Amino acid sequence: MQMAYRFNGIGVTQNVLYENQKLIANQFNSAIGKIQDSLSSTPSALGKLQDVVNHNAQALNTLVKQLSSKFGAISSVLNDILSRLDPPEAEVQIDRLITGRLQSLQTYVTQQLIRAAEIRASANLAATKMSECVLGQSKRVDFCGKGYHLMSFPQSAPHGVVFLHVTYVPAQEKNFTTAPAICHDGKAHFPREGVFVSNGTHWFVTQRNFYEPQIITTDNTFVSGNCDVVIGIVNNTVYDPLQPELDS
Amino acid sequence: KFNGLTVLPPLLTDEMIAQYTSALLAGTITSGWTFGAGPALQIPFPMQMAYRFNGIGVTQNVLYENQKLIANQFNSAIGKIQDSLSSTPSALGKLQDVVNHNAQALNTLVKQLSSKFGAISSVLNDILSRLDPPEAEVQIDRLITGRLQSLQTYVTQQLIRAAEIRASANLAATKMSECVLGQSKRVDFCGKGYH
Amino acid sequence: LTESNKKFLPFQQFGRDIADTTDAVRDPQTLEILDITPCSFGGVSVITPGTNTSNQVAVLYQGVNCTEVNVFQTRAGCLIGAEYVNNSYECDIPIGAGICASYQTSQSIIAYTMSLGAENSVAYSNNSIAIPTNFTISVTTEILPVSMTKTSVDCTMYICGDSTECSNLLLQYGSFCTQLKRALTGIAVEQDKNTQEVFAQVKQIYKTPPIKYFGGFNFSQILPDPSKPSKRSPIEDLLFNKVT
Amino acid sequence: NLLLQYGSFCTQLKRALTGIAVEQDKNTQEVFAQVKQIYKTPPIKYFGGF
Ligand SMILES: *[C@@H]1O[C@H](CO)[C@@H](O)[C@H](O)[C@H]1NC(C)=O
Ligand SMILES: *[C@@H]1O[C@H](CO)[C@@H](O)[C@H](O)[C@H]1NC(C)=O
Ligand SMILES: *[C@@H]1O[C@H](CO)[C@@H](O)[C@H](O)[C@H]1NC(C)=O
Ligand SMILES: *[C@@H]1O[C@H](CO)[C@@H](O)[C@H](O)[C@H]1NC(C)=O
Ligand SMILES: *[C@@H]1O[C@H](CO)[C@@H](O)[C@H](O)[C@H]1NC(C)=O
Ligand SMILES: *[C@@H]1O[C@H](CO)[C@@H](O)[C@H](O)[C@H]1NC(C)=O
Ligand SMILES: *[C@@H]1O[C@H](CO)[C@@H](O)[C@H](O)[C@H]1NC(C)=O
Ligand SMILES: *[C@@H]1O[C@H](CO)[C@@H](O)[C@H](O)[C@H]1NC(C)=O
Repeated sequence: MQMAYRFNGIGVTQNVLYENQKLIANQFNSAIGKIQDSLSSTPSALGKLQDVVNHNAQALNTLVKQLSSKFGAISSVLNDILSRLDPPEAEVQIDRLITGRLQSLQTYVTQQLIRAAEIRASANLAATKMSECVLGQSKRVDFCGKGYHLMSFPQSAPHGVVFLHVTYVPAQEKNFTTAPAICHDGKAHFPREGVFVSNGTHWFVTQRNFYEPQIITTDNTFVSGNCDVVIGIVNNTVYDPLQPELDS
Repeated sequence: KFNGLTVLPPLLTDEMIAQYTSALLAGTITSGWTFGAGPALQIPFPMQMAYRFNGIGVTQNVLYENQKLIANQFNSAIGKIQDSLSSTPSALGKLQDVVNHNAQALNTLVKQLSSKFGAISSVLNDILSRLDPPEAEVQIDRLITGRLQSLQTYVTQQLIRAAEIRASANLAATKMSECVLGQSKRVDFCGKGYH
Repeated sequence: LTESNKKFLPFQQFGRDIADTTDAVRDPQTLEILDITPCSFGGVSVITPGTNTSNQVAVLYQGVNCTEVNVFQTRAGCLIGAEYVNNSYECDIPIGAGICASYQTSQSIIAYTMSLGAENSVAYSNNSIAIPTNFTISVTTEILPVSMTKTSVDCTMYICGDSTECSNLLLQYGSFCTQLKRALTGIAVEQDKNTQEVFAQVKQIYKTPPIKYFGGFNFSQILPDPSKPSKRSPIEDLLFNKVT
Repeated sequence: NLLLQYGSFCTQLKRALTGIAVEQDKNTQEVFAQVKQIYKTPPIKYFGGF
């Protein structure tokens, strides 16, 4: 029933769900099954988290390497700069080492601050995606997966979150002849929801997202104007449900 | 900007970018928002505009009975966009600011090569041919430190600017997804008025 | 040195441009103007498939004209060892300026102009509309980093180990050893806040009913698995196994 | 030679610049490569008066 809620949300009537409940359940189950196989693939789609981990490790290792660097001094060793040189020259050598290593620390902290800003941007995006994809149904286009968003599921991952976006994708299009409106008695009828289509001889009114034709009546259409101003209006007959019941 | 500094060409040429924008325009014109959610489904453009009017809360008959006036208004507004983009030079000035900032950074680095940095000379060969090599190592080391600090601060500022540009590109991609590939209900996200 | 069309005033010797780099020189013996161009240089990229595929590579000298070094010339530089086909496929290895490279077939390395996608024409008409008759339910994936590793640094210990003659002089570099610590502490607190914002979004802790029948939909792949020591779903378990 | 007792400074800087350079192409692709195919308008450019 909440799947019917969500189908109504994306613009499809809920009888489409109720009449295809087992087909939709099977499609969802097959897609969920294929997700696990897709993740366990050679591209290793878990690239962002691995890149974050590798960047952190590389920064730490570079900071470690910067210790064993003379920075223009006699040597990078702690005691060997004092057990050999005199206190006066050892003073400037220690100054050289201190400036170099504190510069390394400052550079590392600056890079970490920039990377933390980037990670905070990503985390804010993930938070809004959790709020709008998971805690609700999003009408934003391509925000929550590709297609008409139906729902979403979160999955924790090391230093990240994985969203499984369930979306509704149209599959088998058919071409029809359409019309902005139709005429019955010098009146112009526009569809309340859906569009007017023709299979070649008859005219029906469907919903815009799924081909479910219905007979054009005074319940699916509303009248506004006449057959004078609408460019492309087509003659037809508009069934009145009141006539058979009143005559009988 | 050519003293050890290189400008790499972008992977996507302007020909390809124009092709992508042409594809997006053709999809929007010939299918509406349907090509951004799945297969492209053809729809007469007046009917697509009626869809969009219905989406902003205005019934279809308002479009269909005012189709010529709306088409004329759209054409006039597009012509005015052409004229406005032609004039008022500080309108498309964000891209110019980006280009100018990059050029400023590059030129600052290149002419910061010429800085003395407290050394006796700004040319390595002047030190190597005027002061004896055994004690020229101190001057060479201080010049190296100066140039290394200059390059490091250039790289850090490039990283900050790249973060700013990444934010702008993320916003532009979101706007392409939401305003171009669909119709947005978010206020003022896709321009003033009802999108 | 090359012949130049510049018009130095009779008293001018050097020649410069922006950033003050010598661009031209007047020759002392014979009065001529020679333009100076820096000797060619540039990075050397190696276009390679995986070593699990082949040990054969192509070499891109970027920016370098194909005269200071099969030999193809792209706007990104000169390519050596890759044959330029006239076809167009999706980009496998991006070289630049619209040119990509791949390992294809004579199983070798080819270079081409990348294709932007399959060409498609929409059957537009005044009164024709395409309406779907069926549909599919598609589950896609988005991976999003939320936090990094929180790291603290002991500046006094890092700069040198057991040494007081360090700290005596280092004290004169005032506040540099605490500003970095403050910045790192801020970063760590921000990481914790990032995780809190992303995940701590429910006041209650909800539980699925013991009967996991939801109208035919099967959530066993995403629901917690009690069998594992950690109550992680099979997908979550796979994610933790993969990223190590 | 003196520069190479610094060592990882230049590798750090080169890697950072390469990351920026590849992120630029990532940005451009993320913005413009929205569409899976390449659509073309029909040879008749009549769209109801627009
Ligand atoms: C409908 O018919 C037109 C007429 O040629 C065709 O171009 C279009 O592709 C058809 N729609 C389909 C097959 O979905
Ligand atoms: C169109 O209308 C109905 C389809 O439900 C059918 O009775 C009629 O034969 C159809 N005509 C065609 C397909 O030409
Ligand atoms: C049928 O449509 C034509 C225009 O296409 C119109 O002139 C005619 O009056 C319509 N038929 C009736 C009975 O009104
Ligand atoms: C230098 O001597 C050569 C030899 O004849 C002569 O051609 C040239 O004009 C002289 N240049 C100057 C500046 O005296
Ligand atoms: C490389 O040099 C050759 C001649 O030296 C010529 O094709 C052109 O100047 C360069 N090629 C380019 C820019 O594609
Ligand atoms: C719709 O597609 C499903 C498989 O995706 C198929 O089993 C079913 O028969 C199709 N129905 C129609 C009306 O095309
Ligand atoms: C749900 O899917 C799992 C596979 O992940 C399967 O083992 C289980 O039997 C399914 N549940 C059903 C069919 O009720
Ligand atoms: C109907 O379509 C034709 C091409 O099929 C084109 O001229 C235009 O879109 C419409 N005709 C007129 C006269 O506007």
